[PDB]
Amino acid sequence: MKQKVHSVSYLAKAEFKFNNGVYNLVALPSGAEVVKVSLEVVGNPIATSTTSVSVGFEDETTKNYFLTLDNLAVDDASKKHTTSAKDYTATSNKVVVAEVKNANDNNVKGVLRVLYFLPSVIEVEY
Amino acid sequence: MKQKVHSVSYLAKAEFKFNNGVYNLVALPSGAEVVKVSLEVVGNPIATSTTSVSVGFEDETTKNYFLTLDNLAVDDASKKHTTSAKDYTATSNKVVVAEVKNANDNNVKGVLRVLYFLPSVIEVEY
Amino acid sequence: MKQKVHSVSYLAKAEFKFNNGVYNLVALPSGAEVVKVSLEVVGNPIATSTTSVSVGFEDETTKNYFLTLDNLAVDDASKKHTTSAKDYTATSNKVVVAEVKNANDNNVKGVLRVLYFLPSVIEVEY
Amino acid sequence: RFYIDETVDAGRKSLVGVDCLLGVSKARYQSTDGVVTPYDNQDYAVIGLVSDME
Amino acid sequence: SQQPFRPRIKAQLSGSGVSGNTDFEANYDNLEILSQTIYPDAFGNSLRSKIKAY
Repeated sequence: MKQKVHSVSYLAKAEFKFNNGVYNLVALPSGAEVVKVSLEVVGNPIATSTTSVSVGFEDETTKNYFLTLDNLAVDDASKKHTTSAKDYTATSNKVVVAEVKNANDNNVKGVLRVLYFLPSVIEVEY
Repeated sequence: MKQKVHSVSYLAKAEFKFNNGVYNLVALPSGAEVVKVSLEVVGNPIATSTTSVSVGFEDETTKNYFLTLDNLAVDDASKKHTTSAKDYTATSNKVVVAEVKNANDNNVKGVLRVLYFLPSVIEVEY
Repeated sequence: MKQKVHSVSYLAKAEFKFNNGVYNLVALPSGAEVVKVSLEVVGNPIATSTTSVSVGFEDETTKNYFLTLDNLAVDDASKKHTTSAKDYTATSNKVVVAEVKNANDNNVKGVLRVLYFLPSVIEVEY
Repeated sequence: RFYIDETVDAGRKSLVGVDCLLGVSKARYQSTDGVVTPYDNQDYAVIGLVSDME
Repeated sequence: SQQPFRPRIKAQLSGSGVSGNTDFEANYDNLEILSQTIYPDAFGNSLRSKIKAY
């Protein structure tokens, strides 16, 4: 059976330090196929941490498409690594961004890993 | 430290229309390592939609190996995206298919994404 | 918009036989971006299966950095495929290892799939 | 050995690689049979001088 | 040979290429060929004359 598949795959890794604002983390080409979005929290967040992180798109108004991460104290163990449950095809050049607000903490950072396949396709026979 | 690794990897994306029936979606070679299978519903499923989609294998009797997806109305956000929890080694040339049944929606669609590694193997020394 | 991405990706598939002991499963180089770590159980853990399996690192005291797994017979449907919630970056050459203890069941087997990118980067602009 | 691949990205990029094959060992001889000598498992010509790193 | 003929055209090449220091392999283009199949038809007419005498 013939098929058209994506053979090229990139991992983009970006860091940000959890100070209030917006960071332009990852650049997605037009046609890219995002197959994994994951955020790791490096650093021990303080108790009573009223901080919020959100991974989304630069153009969208509420930057929360892929990921949300609030209350980094309710369950630190499970609030250390969070993977997006969504896959995404880029219809235009996009920018995956972090929207962090209410940073009542410091010495804490986030690492975003975006595994995406490139638009180019090849035809395979099996 | 020597080991054998798969170094070639493909992403196959296939969209189908959620009408009743069985669709030949993805062609896996013998010895392929299936490491991700995800399904996204694309549309706005009405209430009272007892439609059920199921991603499995063509040759097997019951096409529910990878994913089952029922009741696309209870939560229109958790069921928009559903990833499979199972990895798979293809002992023969396989065909990943999606069985749709009880299709009482309209204009709703399903995009299947399969990330699989090829059988080819190289040696690596770390 | 420039960035540096990892372009080279490997999958390592190791297989161990659920006996009391450790197993040097996957060899990670320094700089490896671990993006998936999954354990498939193969076989039928009989009733009274008090077998515990933990995937972690070799140079750590509790070799359970990625996965812990126990009471296989409680639900053979979910405990049959277990993926790790944590990605990882290798600072030095690591050895992903499975620690199996209290193995009281026969002919049960484990497969460890580790998808990781190589430390190498290339500079891309979209 | 040098390996100059001017064919990356259809010949738009380029790759230069360096490779060596070498055998390196601290002289430490063993007896061919099991006979025990003052030499049989010792650093042939090396003494270690260890002090603090300061 | 009046066999069914098949002419082919080359579609115009579109789609964004690659920007900057990006590999050609990040966005391949597709050489697209279209074709048509022209099949023959047979048709005819005939006149039947009256008796030679007339």
